[PDB]
Amino acid sequence: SNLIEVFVDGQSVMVEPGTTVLQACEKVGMQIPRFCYHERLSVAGNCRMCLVEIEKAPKVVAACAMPVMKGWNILTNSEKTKKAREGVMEFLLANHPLDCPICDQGGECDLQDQSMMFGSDRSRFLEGKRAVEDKNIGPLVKTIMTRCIQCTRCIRFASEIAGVDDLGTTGRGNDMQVGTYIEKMFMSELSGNIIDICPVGALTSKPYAFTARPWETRKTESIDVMDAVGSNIVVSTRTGEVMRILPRMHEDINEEWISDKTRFAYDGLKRQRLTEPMVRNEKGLLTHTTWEDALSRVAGMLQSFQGNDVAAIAGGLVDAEALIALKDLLNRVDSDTLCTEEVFPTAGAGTDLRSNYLLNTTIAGVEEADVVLLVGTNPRFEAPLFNARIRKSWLHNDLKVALIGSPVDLTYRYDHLGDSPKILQDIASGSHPFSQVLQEAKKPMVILGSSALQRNDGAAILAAVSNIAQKIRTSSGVTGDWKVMNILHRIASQVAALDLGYKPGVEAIQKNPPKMLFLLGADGGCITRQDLPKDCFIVYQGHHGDVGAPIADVILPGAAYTEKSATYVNTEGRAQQTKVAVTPPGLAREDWKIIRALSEIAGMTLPYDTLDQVRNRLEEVSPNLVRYDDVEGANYFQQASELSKLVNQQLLADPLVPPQLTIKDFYMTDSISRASQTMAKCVKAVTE
Amino acid sequence: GVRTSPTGEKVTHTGQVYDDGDYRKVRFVGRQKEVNENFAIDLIAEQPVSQVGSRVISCDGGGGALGHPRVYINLDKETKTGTCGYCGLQFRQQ
Amino acid sequence: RPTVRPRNDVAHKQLSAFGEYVAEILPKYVQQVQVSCFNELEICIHPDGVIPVLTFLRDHSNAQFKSLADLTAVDIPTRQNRFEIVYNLLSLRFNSRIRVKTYTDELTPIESSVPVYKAANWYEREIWDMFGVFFANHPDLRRILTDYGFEGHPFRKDFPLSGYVELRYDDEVKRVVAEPVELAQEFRKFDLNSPWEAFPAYRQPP
Amino acid sequence: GLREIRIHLCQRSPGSQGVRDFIEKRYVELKKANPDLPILIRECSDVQPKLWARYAFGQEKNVSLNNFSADQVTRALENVLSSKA
Amino acid sequence: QLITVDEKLDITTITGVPEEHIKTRKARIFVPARNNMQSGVNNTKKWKMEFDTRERWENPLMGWASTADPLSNLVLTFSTKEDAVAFAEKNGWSYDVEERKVPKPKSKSYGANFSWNKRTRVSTK
Amino acid sequence: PTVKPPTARKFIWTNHKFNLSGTPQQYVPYSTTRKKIQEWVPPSTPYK
Amino acid sequence: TSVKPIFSRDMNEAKRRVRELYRAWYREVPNTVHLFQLDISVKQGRDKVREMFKKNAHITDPRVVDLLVIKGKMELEETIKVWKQRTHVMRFFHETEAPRPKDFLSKFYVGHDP
Ligand code: SF4
Ligand code: SF4
Ligand code: FES
Ligand SMILES: [K+]
Ligand SMILES: [Zn+2]
Repeated sequence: SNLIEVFVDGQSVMVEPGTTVLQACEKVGMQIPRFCYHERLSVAGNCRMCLVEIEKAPKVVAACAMPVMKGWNILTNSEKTKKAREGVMEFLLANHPLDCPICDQGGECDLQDQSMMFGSDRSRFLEGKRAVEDKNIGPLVKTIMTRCIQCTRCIRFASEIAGVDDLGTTGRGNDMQVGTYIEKMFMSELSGNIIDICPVGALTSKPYAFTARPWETRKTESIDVMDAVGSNIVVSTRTGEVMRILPRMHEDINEEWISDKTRFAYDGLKRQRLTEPMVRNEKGLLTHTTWEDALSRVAGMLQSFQGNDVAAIAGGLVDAEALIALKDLLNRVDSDTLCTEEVFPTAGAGTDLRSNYLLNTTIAGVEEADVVLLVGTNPRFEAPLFNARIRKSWLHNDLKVALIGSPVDLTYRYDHLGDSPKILQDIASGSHPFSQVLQEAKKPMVILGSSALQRNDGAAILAAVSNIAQKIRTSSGVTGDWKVMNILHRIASQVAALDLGYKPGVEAIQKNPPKMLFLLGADGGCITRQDLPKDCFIVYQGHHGDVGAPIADVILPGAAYTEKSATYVNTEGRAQQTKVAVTPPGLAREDWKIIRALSEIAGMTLPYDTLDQVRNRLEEVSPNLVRYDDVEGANYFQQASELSKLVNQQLLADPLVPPQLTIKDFYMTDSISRASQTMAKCVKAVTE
Repeated sequence: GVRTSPTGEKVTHTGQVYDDGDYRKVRFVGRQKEVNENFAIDLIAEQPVSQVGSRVISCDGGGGALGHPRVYINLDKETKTGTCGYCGLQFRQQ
Repeated sequence: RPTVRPRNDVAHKQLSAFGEYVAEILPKYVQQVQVSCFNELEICIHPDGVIPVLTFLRDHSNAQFKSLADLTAVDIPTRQNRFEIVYNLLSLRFNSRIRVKTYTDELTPIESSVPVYKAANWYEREIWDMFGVFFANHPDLRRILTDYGFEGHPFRKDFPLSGYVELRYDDEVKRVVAEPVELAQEFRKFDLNSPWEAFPAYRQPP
Repeated sequence: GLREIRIHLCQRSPGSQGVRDFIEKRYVELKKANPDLPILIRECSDVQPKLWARYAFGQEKNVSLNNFSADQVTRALENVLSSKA
Repeated sequence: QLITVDEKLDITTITGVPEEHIKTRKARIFVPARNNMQSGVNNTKKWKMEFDTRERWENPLMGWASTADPLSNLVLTFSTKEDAVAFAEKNGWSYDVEERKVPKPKSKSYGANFSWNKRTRVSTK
Repeated sequence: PTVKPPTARKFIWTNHKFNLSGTPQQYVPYSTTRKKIQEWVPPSTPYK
Repeated sequence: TSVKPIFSRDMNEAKRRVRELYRAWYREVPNTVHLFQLDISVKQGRDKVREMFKKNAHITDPRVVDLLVIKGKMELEETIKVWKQRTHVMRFFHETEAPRPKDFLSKFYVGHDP
């Protein structure tokens, strides 16, 4: 009923009112050429590459900005349209530098390709060209601004997506220049995305500079593990080497953006790597050895211990296939002390109910919320692409955001209720005025940061936040199927480990210090040798020598997330799998295979021999773990809130203070990014 | 700019040299490691900076159509010189 | 216009008329008839029509396609019948060329056209060798281009470029031996296609 | 003996209706009685409901709950909670 | 004359592929993601089939990337995912199919850049 | 060249060399790039 | 499910051609071992023939069986007519290929392949 009929080269198409001419052409598979237009930015209308003739109208219209009228016939291939494109391309290239051989955009350049398809084949420009001086905006984005075509995409992205108004245009006319005017660094957790959206080689990646050409790269579609968002990525490789990381479009997760850590930390994969098995020699030093020898030493100790004498800690980057393999192996000696470094309160329901520890609303559900209450989190650095989704709803849906915790800069204005945990009781009691906002709200969202649950009184905070969400659901102010309670995780491996029944936190290990400890990529230093008996046998399995490796008796070199096909579950409970981009270096091996091999040598062979078989095992423990890209709903919040009230715990007086207060705290959080020289340059730049 | 490693192997202009424990240097036993001794990074540095009177200069590398594509170099910054991205020649506005 | 290939409407009209002529006379077999913008006539037929259609074009007084220029196959994996069999014929009488196309899959035989054109003998052996299409009633169907005992059909789109085995002389057994292929330098795959449409005239409906 | 309970069910299939009734009515009381026992409830669309029990040294059994009523679910829970396989 | 054949189409015994490169491979069936560096969408029209990545190592002589995987470069193109699945099934390859990701339609309005009372107002052009 | 001498450059060989194949001066190929992956070096003090 | 046959209209018809091919191969091995001056025994050659036939025992499509027989007869013709050389006959035996590891642990020690 609402739809109107327009024509694209005579072919009828029905479009909602407000649809632009360019969008109407998409509907029949015709892509209008563009430079300034990006569907995730505000319309600009300045490049004029999208000019298109409307039948019977004497003047070409900017397809990207012109709303289509009923009965219009859009001539996408008429002589008038073609000459308009040729004329614009001619102006774009008049001052453009003859840089293609030395310019990193070459081979994947929208200017090159649209010149090939829609421009003339020669020049009639007989003058000299403009030359523009370069701007330093930090160690991540190189600027060669003589290549800039003034499309203003970077300015709009910075202002609208990143919420930073540091980019702009200075001057006028042909001398108009894009930059910061003053000497200023564009350091934002989303800054690297301006490299992707810049249509030309004006903005390019500094780490990537000169190393590869697009046609020669192999593209492996994978998943990011630098946080719990689960950003979809493409790993570009050439001749067996990871060359760069690109976003992969996923509307419901990261859209087409990634964080700077996701983009640039990959160079940590080339440093401080574990490539050989190591055992301690007679003098107490780690020395290279064979796989046969290393596993025999581990199997010998494993056969000699049982029950509480054997424990394991999983780190942040561990995959589900390894998590279940290690759990199965320790279960076979009757050990149930499978711990993670990240704490989640086990009071009440604990991990019995997925909805207790999930972002139940989902990432895309933020766009439907009307009020967001953030508790004890700095999502800008804990989940940059999740924070970007909040800002997008803030910008377009007029979302109201309130925060309890340190007044961090979130890139959008919010209501700071304070940092005292006591405010949760006030809101739950109804005395606090913001409680009236939540009652009025139709689709409220309450998000508790996992980083807050790392406090000693995390159970009390979780209960208090749940009590608020239960009042909201008791008030009937919400729809019914809308989910209010949310946990925002920051660790890639956390949700899968909770799904599999791991014990969150290392409390169990501190109660019963084991004689044999497995460190599965555990580099947080939660349990050191001070907390263990004098003779504890420590086995470290991972890909980086960082914290866990130097203290271990045996080192088993594992595979990084780019070197294996492994299952990770993001903060919403959505299972996703990486793909092998390159094989592990040296003698390193796929992590679940190491544990499977160890089980055989120890006379306790695990019942799976292939990736498909261990993924059949995952399905037996938690069926959602094999439903790739699917978000399985979780119910029974009412039952969880009942158990949450059974045991009373006191909030500590400490204010809620997130681990990351400024950008300097964002760049190095795991072993891969700690080994990254690019991340070190970023830290140095933002502090000095 | 050729220098020899502690074991005597010449280092290339790309920095390549076999380390002490690398078996692969056996390939040079009884033969030689071919190394070009005219390091381009050193040779370009010897070229004097060219003083010009305008804000923008152009470089084609010399020889007209025998050089490189013609590019225009902005010389507004006074801290540094303008450098040609193709041939490495340097320019400065007087 | 100096750089544009000129059209030839007279030949386009003649070939179109003959295409309808053939379709009227053998409706039992003709599925599609088309003439390209550079004036090449193609007849697409059901595979049962190979012998009747080729015989008609060879022998009929208004055709007289006495010469088989070429016979070949094309592998198109996305199709249920992945192999397209292409006959290119020449008529000296009418100074004309025609192309006849049919289709088959991995397990359906095609009738050998040796009875119509003796030239088809080796072309069909080549198709069998390179694509694995079996021609029925061939006087002598066997490999023609590949090594003896060679496994697979190299011109299929899913056969790897460097194959599965490679040869070397082995001193221990004092003969050439075949072993799984290992390459000192892997062939470097290039992704060359531009993400921008080149030819609107061929746009497929969405 | 017993080390871990897992219950798989669908969120909407009628075959899991009895398991759904059991969780909403009896799980809370079950958890109170077995405070230190992992009872991993994991919902997944279109899966046949199941009851997995894990005992010492990694021995596991699985009982199907398809089309069970909330009472049969209770019964199956009591059978597992009294076993030491 | 025709015959009746009810068996599932299977050609693994007549394709000549070595056993190792049938059973132990994993074919991925997908529509390639748009290269984020460009706005063109013409490389996202068709379905692709590639295989799992295997080891590449440095050639001792020159340092070139060596491989022993005969399928390392094989990439097939398909009109639909049914065609790709049909091809994978008859060749005996186990496979994963990933559903095509299409950009969701957006609501664009130039006029919103100058909103009287909303946050969509732009501070610069 | 006695009538049209070549253009002089500082990098052109002053001494021509004939084919050196089969001699100790023969060319031997090698990779000109540096090591790509850095291995973690364990500490030099006992501390298991 | 109605397709054009190659030679056989059903499995019983196809299984006859398989047996005829097997007999032809069985009787040719002694002459092959002599003509090509192979160092394998006649029993080895026949044991190899049987092994080649047995890996295809699971086929139930008569058209696939027909092609296997068609290809098997081409291989026999190449051998009887000495179009093959000694190298081609001995390629069935993979004498220079070292035994690849089959169990999980052996494969784990040597590389990454499944
Ligand atoms: S931005 Fe594009 S057109 Fe300009 S120099 Fe670089 S590759 Fe060439
Ligand atoms: S730097 Fe790039 S994105 Fe920014 S205005 Fe210039 S061409 Fe556009
Ligand atoms: S894309 Fe429409 S004016 Fe730039
Ligand atoms: K760019
Ligand atoms: Zn120059």
